[PDB]
Amino acid sequence: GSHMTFVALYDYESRTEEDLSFKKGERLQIVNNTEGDWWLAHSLTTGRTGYIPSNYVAPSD
Amino acid sequence: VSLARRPLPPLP
Repeated sequence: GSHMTFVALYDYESRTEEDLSFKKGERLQIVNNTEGDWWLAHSLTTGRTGYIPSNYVAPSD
Repeated sequence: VSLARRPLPPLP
């Protein structure tokens, strides 16, 4: 798989167990971003997985 | 059913 990572542009508070909460600056590994506008992510600071809203992130590296 | 296919939330 890809080793690219994304960075959060804003804080986000999850509204459901399926979705991550994250902080601005958090580095997120995307497992998939080809099925819809919410992407399947892995936090490289908490280790949790969950969906994130793709408008809240940008590529970092 | 897909969890990816939801509308995006507003930026804050």
